[PDB]
Amino acid sequence: GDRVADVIESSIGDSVSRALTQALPAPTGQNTQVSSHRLDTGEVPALQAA
Amino acid sequence: SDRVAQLTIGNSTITTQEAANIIVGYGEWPSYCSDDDATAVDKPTRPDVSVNRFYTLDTKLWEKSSKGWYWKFPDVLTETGVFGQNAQFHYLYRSGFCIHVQCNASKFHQGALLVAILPEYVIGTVAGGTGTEDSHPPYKQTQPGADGFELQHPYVLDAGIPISQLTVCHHQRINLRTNNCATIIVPYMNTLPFDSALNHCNFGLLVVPISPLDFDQGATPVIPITITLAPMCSEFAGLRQAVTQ
Repeated sequence: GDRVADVIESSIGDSVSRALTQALPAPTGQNTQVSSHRLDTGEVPALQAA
Repeated sequence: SDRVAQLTIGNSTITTQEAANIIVGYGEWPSYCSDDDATAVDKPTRPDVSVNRFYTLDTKLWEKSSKGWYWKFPDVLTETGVFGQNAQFHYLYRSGFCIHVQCNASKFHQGALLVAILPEYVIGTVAGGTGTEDSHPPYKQTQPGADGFELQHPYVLDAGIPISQLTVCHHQRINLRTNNCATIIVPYMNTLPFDSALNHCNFGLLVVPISPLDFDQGATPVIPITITLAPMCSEFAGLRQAVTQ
């Protein structure tokens, strides 16, 4: 049995794979939604960090 | 109740006292492009009154020795008004039409004109006459504009197809002893929801005398035919510089 705290609070033997993503159904191409004009600050979706 | 009509669209108005009726083409009125039929994602501009209005092209003379004339749509409005600027400034185009043809004569005049709408009126040629040359029509015959073009062999419509079966498309008659106007309402007809107005013409408009004009010496010998047409439910998409052809 495990007594010391570094062994009880250990992530050794975690066999479960931790995935960030999940596969969702995409039977069709994504639909386009209606958009209007945007004239604000802060929200700038064209600028990226590649 | 049926011989009188007023057609109002935009800043324009036509009266007629000697009409037959209005032909609504293939039982479909013009409409706008649905989101299911659409594929392009840009927002189209829908200018209601500046392009959907009656435009008057020119005036052909019905003589004794006439053979017929054709006009190609939308080529007739690609240099005219606000329609022919939105169509040049954009890449895509969708519209119906209301065509309205005018020919006035007296009660002592006789004659008949077949006024018909032929979709995808592809223009063939005499092939050298012998059929050996694979000749082709020039640009000033397939897209002749508002001036229209005079049929060489109207029996085959310059396409090898008989005039006699042309009532299977839209049509009216202008029988001078019955009517002087011919009104056809055409929807957008294409395999695609939009298309180019400068490259592709959706349909043609034939005006052919089946029965020849006759009058006795003393009557007005100048019997003009005037084409007057209105876009309907117009739509333009894909904006860039203005190109004419």
